[PDB]
Amino acid sequence: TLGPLTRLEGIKVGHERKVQLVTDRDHFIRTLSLKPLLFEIPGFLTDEECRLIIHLAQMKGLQRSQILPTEEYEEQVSQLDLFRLLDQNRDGHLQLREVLAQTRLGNGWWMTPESIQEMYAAIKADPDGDGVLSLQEFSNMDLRDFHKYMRSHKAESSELVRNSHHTWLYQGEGAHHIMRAIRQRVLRLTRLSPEIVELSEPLQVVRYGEGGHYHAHVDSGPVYPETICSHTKLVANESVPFETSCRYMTVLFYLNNVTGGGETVFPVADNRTYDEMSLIQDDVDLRDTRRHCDKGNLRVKPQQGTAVFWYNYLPDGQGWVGDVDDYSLHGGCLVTRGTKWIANNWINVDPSRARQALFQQEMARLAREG
Amino acid sequence: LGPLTRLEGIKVGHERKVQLVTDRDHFIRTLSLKPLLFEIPGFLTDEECRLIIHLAQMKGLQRSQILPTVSQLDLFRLLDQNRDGHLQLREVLAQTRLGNGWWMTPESIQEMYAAIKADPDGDGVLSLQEFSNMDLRDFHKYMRSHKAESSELVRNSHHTWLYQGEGAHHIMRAIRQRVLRLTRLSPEIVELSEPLQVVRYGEGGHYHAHVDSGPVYPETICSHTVPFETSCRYMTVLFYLNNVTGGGETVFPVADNRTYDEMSLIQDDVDLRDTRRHCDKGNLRVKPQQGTAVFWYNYLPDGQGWVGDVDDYSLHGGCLVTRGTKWIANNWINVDPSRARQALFQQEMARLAREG
Ligand SMILES: *[C@@H]1O[C@H](CO)[C@@H](O[C@@H]2O[C@H](CO)[C@@H](O[C@@H]3O[C@H](CO[C@H]4O[C@H](CO[C@H]5O[C@H](CO)[C@@H](O)[C@H](O)[C@@H]5O[C@H]5O[C@H](CO)[C@@H](O)[C@H](O)[C@@H]5O)[C@@H](O)[C@H](O[C@H]5O[C@H](CO)[C@@H](O)[C@H](O)[C@@H]5O)[C@@H]4O)[C@@H](O)[C@H](O[C@H]4O[C@H](CO)[C@@H](O)[C@H](O)[C@@H]4O[C@H]4O[C@H](CO)[C@@H](O)[C@H](O)[C@@H]4O[C@@H]4O[C@H](CO)[C@@H](O)[C@H](O)[C@@H]4O)[C@@H]3O)[C@H](O)[C@H]2NC(C)=O)[C@H](O)[C@H]1NC(C)=O
Ligand SMILES: *[C@@H]1O[C@H](CO)[C@@H](O[C@@H]2O[C@H](CO)[C@@H](O[C@@H]3O[C@H](CO[C@H]4O[C@H](CO[C@H]5O[C@H](CO)[C@@H](O)[C@H](O)[C@@H]5O[C@H]5O[C@H](CO)[C@@H](O)[C@H](O)[C@@H]5O)[C@@H](O)[C@H](O[C@H]5O[C@H](CO)[C@@H](O)[C@H](O)[C@@H]5O)[C@@H]4O)[C@@H](O)[C@H](O[C@H]4O[C@H](CO)[C@@H](O)[C@H](O)[C@@H]4O[C@H]4O[C@H](CO)[C@@H](O)[C@H](O)[C@@H]4O[C@H]4O[C@H](CO)[C@@H](O)[C@H](O)[C@@H]4O)[C@@H]3O)[C@H](O)[C@H]2NC(C)=O)[C@H](O)[C@H]1NC(C)=O
Ligand SMILES: *[C@@H]1O[C@H](CO)[C@@H](O[C@@H]2O[C@H](CO)[C@@H](O)[C@H](O)[C@H]2NC(C)=O)[C@H](O)[C@H]1NC(C)=O
Ligand SMILES: *[C@@H]1O[C@H](CO)[C@@H](O[C@@H]2O[C@H](CO)[C@@H](O)[C@H](O)[C@H]2NC(C)=O)[C@H](O)[C@H]1NC(C)=O
Ligand SMILES: O=C(O)CNC(=O)C(=O)O
Ligand SMILES: O=C(O)CNC(=O)C(=O)O
Ligand SMILES: [Ca+2]
Ligand SMILES: [Ca+2]
Ligand SMILES: [Ca+2]
Ligand SMILES: [Ca+2]
Ligand SMILES: [Cl-]
Ligand SMILES: [Cl-]
Ligand SMILES: [Fe+2]
Ligand SMILES: [Fe+2]
Repeated sequence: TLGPLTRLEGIKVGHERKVQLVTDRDHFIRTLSLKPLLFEIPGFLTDEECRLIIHLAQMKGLQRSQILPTEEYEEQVSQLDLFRLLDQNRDGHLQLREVLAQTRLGNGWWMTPESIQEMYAAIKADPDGDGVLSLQEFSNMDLRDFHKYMRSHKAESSELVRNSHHTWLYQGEGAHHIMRAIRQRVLRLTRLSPEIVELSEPLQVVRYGEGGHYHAHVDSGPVYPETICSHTKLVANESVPFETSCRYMTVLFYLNNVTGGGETVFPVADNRTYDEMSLIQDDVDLRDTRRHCDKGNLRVKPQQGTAVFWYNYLPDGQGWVGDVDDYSLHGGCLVTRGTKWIANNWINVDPSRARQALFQQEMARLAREG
Repeated sequence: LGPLTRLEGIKVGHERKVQLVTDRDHFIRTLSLKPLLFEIPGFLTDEECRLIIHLAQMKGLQRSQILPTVSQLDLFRLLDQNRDGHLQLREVLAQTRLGNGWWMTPESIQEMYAAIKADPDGDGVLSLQEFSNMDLRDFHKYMRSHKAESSELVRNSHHTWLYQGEGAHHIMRAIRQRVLRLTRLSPEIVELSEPLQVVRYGEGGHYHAHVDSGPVYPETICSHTVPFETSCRYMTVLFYLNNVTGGGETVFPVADNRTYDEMSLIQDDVDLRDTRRHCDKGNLRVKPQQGTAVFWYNYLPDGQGWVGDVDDYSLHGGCLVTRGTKWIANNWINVDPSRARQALFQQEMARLAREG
C-alpha cells in the first residue's frame, strides 16, 4: 500500500496553468492532447543546463542506439499458423500492410513496402509481382530462403527502427549539482513519491545526427499478470521471460534547436478512435517517421529548454496503473539539417502495486544494510 | 601504343546509333561536354541487372566507407583563401579532408565551434584573433570523441566487387566485351582495369560530390600499376541496376557550366557538393533507369592522344535515396597518365599470361 498515483488533469487542449518549479521564475504547463495525456513546458531547462547535459554526454561517449541486426527473428509456429496470424482480414492473402504490421519479423530492420517487395523479388516469393502473397505463394516458398536473406542483409542505420546514438547520466548523490537539481525539478513537476522518481532509469541523452530518426513506438509493453519490469527485478541482469519496460511517464527535454526536421510526432494524438487498419496501409504507414511525419495528428517542434511529458498508461480506476495507452504512440522525425539533442527521464512504476511496494521498501533496506 | 579514342559529344542532345549486340540497336545520347558525358538506354537487359544484384548479394556487401578512428598561422593563411583575415564557413568547408571522413556542413562546423567555444560572437566566422585564441588539441579530441551516423559520412553505402576475367560468369565477361566495343579501347586497357563494383544505396544513402581520379604530378603512381599513390580512372561507366522509387539521382553539379569556380561551388549557405541537401540545385541530374548506362571521361585530352589533367567538371555524386533501394554497378577504365608506365605494365602482364 503506497497511496494513489498523481495524474495531472489535462482539462482541455490548450489549457495553460502556472506552476512553480524554481523560486526564480514562473513556468506554464500547456496541455497538448488528452489521448495521450501530453503536456508541454517552455523553458523547463535553462540554456546553460542544456549545454551541460550535452557536454556531460559527449565526455562520457555515445554508442549506437540500436545494433545492426545480423539475423532473422526468433521467439514455435508452423508455417501456416504464421499465415493465419498475419492474415488479419482473413481473405487468404497477405497484403503489404499485414506484413508491415509485424515489424518484429524484421528483427530490428524497419520494413517498408519497397523493402518487402525487394526481398520478395530476391527470394522469388511473389511470382506475379503484385506485392501480395496468396496462400499458395506463401506455402510455395521455403522459409530457409527468407532466413538466408536476413542473415546476409547489409544495410545502414537509416533502415533501422531506431537510428541515433545515446548514453546515460547519473543524477543521485555524487553527481553534478545541476544534474541533481533537474531531478528535483522533475520530482516537483510530476508530484510523485521521491522513492519512485529516485529509483527510475538514469537520464538518457540521445543524439540524432543529420539523417537520424526513430520510427513510432510506445515506451512500455503490455500488462499481463505475469509481465516482469526490469527496474523492479531483483537480478541486475537477466534475459528472463516477460521482461518489459514499465515506464509510467516519459519526460522529454529538447537540448537544442534543430535547424531542420527533428520533430516528435504523435501520429494518433486525440484521434477519435485507434485503428491499426488505418494506421498501417499499403501506401502510407503512419509509424514511418522518415516519410509520414507530415500526416500525423500532432507534432512537437524541438525548442531548446522545452520539456514535454506524457503518461504511457491509462488509469486503472483505483489510483494505480492501467493498460498501456495506445495513443501514446510517438516517434522521432527525420532530421534534415544539423543534429538533434534530447534527453528523457523515464518514471518507472510497476503495474502491480504490491510488487512495486516490495521493491521500494527493500531498496531502502539495502541502503541501511550497505 | 595507339592514341586513346575519345568519343565526340558534338553537342548536347546529339544521339547516334551504335551496335554493341547483334540483337538490337543502342543509342548514345550526349548529356554534356563538360564533362564529356553520354547516356545509353537499355545497355543491360533486365535479366543482367537482376543477375548482377543477385551475384553481389551472395558475395556479401561491405560498408563502403569505414568510420574514422604545421602551425596555426600555417593553417590560417592556407584556409583564408580570400585573404580577408577571417575564416568564413565556406573556407572551412572547402577543405573536407579536415573532417577526416566525416562530411562537414555549416551546422556541424558551428556545432563544433560551440562545443569547444571557438566562436564567442557566434557569427560563424573565425577571426584571426578567434583562430589563435584557439588550441588544436581540443579540436583534435572533439574529433577523437565524435560518433555519428553513416549519413554524416562522405560516402554512405555498401558495396563489393565482381570479377570479369577468364573463368567468370558468362554473362559477366559478355558485359566486359560490350563495354570494350562501346569505349573503342585496347583490350589490354579494359581487361587490366579494376573489377566491376556493385553498390547498394539503402534508403537514406548518399555519396557527396567528388571526382573519380586524383591530380596529375610526375610523382604519382597508379594503384592498378605507396607515396602519393592515387587512382587513375580514364573513364567511368555507370550501370543503373534498378528503378529507384524515390531520389537516388546522379548529380553533376557544374555540368556544362560556363566556368568552374569553387567560390560559387562552396558558399556559406549552399554547398553544391552536398548530395543530401542541394541535388536540386546542380546543373544536371540523371534519373536511374534500370538497364541504362551512363559513362564519362574523368580527364581532359593532352593534345597528343594521351591523358591530360583531371576534368574538374566531372564532379559528381549520388543523391539522397528517399524511397526504397538504389543498386548500381560501375566499371572503371584505368589508364596510366604516363604512357611509358602504361606500356611497360601491360607488356609485362603479357609475360605472366604466356609464362603461365
Ligand atoms: C557557372 O558559370 C557562371 C557563369 O560563368 C559563374 O558565375 C560567375 O560566378 C562568379 C563567382 O560567383 C561571379 O563573380 C562575381 O561578380 C561580381 C560582379 O557581379 C556582376 O558583374 C558581372 C560582370 O559584369 C559585366 O560584364 C558583362 C559581360 O561579361 C556585361 O554583360 C555586364 O553588363 C557587366 O558590364 C559592365 O561591367 C564591365 C566590367 O566588368 C564593363 O566593361 C562594361 O562596360 C559594363 O560597365 C555580371 O556578369 C553579373 O551578372 C550576373 O550575376 C548576378 C549575380 O549572380 C546575377 O544576378 C545577374 O543576373 C547576372 O547573371 C553581375 O551583374 C563581383 O563583384 C564578384 O566579386 C566579388 O566576389 C569574388 C568571389 O569570387 C571576389 O573575388 C571579389 O573580390 C568580390 O568580393 C566581394 O564580394 C563578395 C560577395 O559578393 C564577398 O565574399 C567578398 O568578401 C567581397 O566583399 C565585399 O566587401 C566590400 C567591403 O568590404 C564591398 O565593397 C563589396 O561590395 C562586397 O560587399 C564576383 O567576381 C560572376 O558574376 C558569375 N557570372 C555570371 C555570368 O553569372 C558560376 O560561378 C559558375 N558556377 C560554378 C560552380 O563555378
Ligand atoms: C482516427 O479517427 C477516425 C475517425 O474515428 C478514423 O476513421 C475511421 O476509420 C475507419 C477505418 O479506416 C473507417 O471505417 C470505414 O468506413 C467505411 C464506410 O465509410 C463511410 O461511412 C462512415 C460511417 O458512416 C455513417 O454514419 C455516420 C454516423 O456514424 C453518419 O454521419 C454518416 O452520414 C454515415 O451515414 C449512414 O450510414 C449509417 C450506417 O452506417 C446509417 O445509420 C445512417 O442513417 C446513414 O445512412 C463514414 O464515417 C465515412 O466518412 C468518411 O470518409 C468519407 C470518404 O470515404 C468522407 O467523405 C467523410 O467525411 C468521412 O471522413 C464514410 O462515408 C467502410 O466501408 C470501411 O470498411 C471496410 O474496411 C474495413 C477496414 O478498413 C473493414 O473492416 C470492412 O470490412 C470493409 O472492408 C473492405 O474495404 C476495404 C477498403 O478497400 C478493403 O481493403 C477490404 O478488403 C474490405 O473489402 C471489401 O469491400 C470493398 C468495398 O467496401 C471492396 O472493394 C472489396 O472488393 C471487398 O469486397 C470502414 O469500416 C471509418 O469510416 C472512419 N471514420 C471517419 C469518421 O473517418 C481513423 O481510422 C482513426 N485513425 C487511426 C490511425 O486510428
Ligand atoms: C532556440 O530557438 C528559440 C525559438 O526562437 C529561441 O527563443 C527565443 O528568443 C528568446 C531568447 O532567449 C527566448 O526567450 C524566446 O522564448 C524565443 N523566442 C520565441 C518567439 O519563442 C532561442 O533563443 C533559441 N536558442 C538558441 C540557443 O539558439
Ligand atoms: C523502369 O522505369 C522505366 C521508365 O519509367 C520503364 O520503362 C518504360 O517501359 C514501358 C514498357 O515496359 C514503356 O511502355 C514505357 O514507355 C517506358 N518508359 C520510358 C520513360 O522509357 C521500365 O519498364 C521500368 N522497369 C521496371 C522493372 O519497373
Ligand atoms: O526523439 C524524439 O523526439 C522521440 N523520443 C523518444 O522516442 C524517446 O527517446 O523516448
Ligand atoms: O551513386 C551514384 O549515382 C554516383 N556514383 C559514384 O559516384 C561512383 O560510384 O563512382
Ligand atoms: Ca489479408
Ligand atoms: Ca502474388
Ligand atoms: Ca576568409
Ligand atoms: Ca567570430
Ligand atoms: Cl482532465
Ligand atoms: Cl550504417
Ligand atoms: Fe520513446
Ligand atoms: Fe564516383
